[PDB]
Amino acid sequence: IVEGSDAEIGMSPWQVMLFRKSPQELLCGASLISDRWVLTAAHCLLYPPWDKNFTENDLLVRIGKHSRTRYERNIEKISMLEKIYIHPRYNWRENLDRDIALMKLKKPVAFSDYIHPVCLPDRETAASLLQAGYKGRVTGWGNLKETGQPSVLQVVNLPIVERPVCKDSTRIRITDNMFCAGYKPDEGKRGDACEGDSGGPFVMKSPFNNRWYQMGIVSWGEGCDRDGKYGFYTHVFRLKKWIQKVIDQF
Amino acid sequence: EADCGLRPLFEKKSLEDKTERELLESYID
Amino acid sequence: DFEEIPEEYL
Ligand SMILES: *[C@H]1O[C@H](CO)[C@@H](O)[C@H](O)[C@H]1NC(C)=O
Repeated sequence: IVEGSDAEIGMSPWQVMLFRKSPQELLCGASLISDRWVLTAAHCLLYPPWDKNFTENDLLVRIGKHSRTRYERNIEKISMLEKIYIHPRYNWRENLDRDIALMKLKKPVAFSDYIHPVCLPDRETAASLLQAGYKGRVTGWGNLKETGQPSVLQVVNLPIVERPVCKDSTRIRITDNMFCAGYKPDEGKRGDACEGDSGGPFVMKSPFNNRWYQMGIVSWGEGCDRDGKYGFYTHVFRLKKWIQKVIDQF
Repeated sequence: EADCGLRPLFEKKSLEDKTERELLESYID
Repeated sequence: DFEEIPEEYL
């Protein structure tokens, strides 16, 4: 997260760190959506142009974390993967369309002051909140600059951007399964996700029922916090049918 | 989870975090 | 620079 700030304790208790077993590194962000299901970006698991292809036993989910590098004894819980499910029409060849994946945990995680699931949107929520100018919140342990790393979880609030501005900011083909967020150069304020924030949640707090919903997944950008560029996010509600089917099946 | 999206250290004890009001002020409808 | 985790997590 570039130009964000330290998170408060318990501020994003659905935050998950995907952690590589060997070598022990940050792989990506993710989010807790029930006591046994974790949501992330498919590119966190599968990205053949970079030879990335991870299976269940290559990693661990760390939940309830605040510090990036420390083993937060008596606070975080570290879980094992039972199965990974990537969207079957995830488009890694082109533009990362449908950049979404689910991971089922071997055992349920216990909720705590630091560990709690976020909500997924239904149609009225998405239509209500996914509006140009409405701000969401992105969190992660990723890079602080485009070209080091944070001691603790970072947070940034960013406004959703009109579809035409998003499209005009890039040569890439934007789909209905994406949205972009960030301040325009004219707006003066700053902030973006970046390398390492991949997979983590873009959340909004409904003013109707005062619950936090995950509207987006950190998916891609060109550089980080660059003037006139925006961050691109997976549109969680557009892929909700697939999420339901996988959870209902497995 | 019928209790999703309600944080033990914030919503569940009627405490607000430092920048959530910023989101609320952007939700102009 | 990551602190080691408990061996139980493998
Ligand atoms: C690479 O990932 C797995 C091995 O982990 C392999 O079965 C798969 O066919 C490869 N790539 C694709 C596109 O999944």
